[PDB]
Amino acid sequence: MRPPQFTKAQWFAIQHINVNPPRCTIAMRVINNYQRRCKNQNTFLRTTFAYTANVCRNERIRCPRNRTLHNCHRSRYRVPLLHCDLINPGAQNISTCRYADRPGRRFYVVACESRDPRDSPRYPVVPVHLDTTI
Repeated sequence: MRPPQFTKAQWFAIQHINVNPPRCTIAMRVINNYQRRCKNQNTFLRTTFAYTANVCRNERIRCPRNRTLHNCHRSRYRVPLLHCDLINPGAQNISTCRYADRPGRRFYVVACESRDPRDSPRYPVVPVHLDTTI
């Protein structure tokens, strides 16, 4: 579940925004420590939040993966990224989940919303969900 101290956009940033993420097995602990579950798959975009908020102004499209949402936007550029796959579902403890690291450089797709009152006023619209990379 999203930790209450984070807006949707801030949780998106924890999960998907890191210019210099550690190795997946380490990088995933911060995310996983909150939900008491190891996320099966996750992607860190190696850019900063302002660039992803910019994507929100591109053409509004149906989310290609999570097709219940209508507020997605595709990036116009490739970004470097680090993708993480859970290797050992059934790990006895969160700290023992291990991930395979898959670096890449791709376009991405985000769903956006008007910002939470707790979000920076720099971003009237914010990304709240990483839909997919390609």
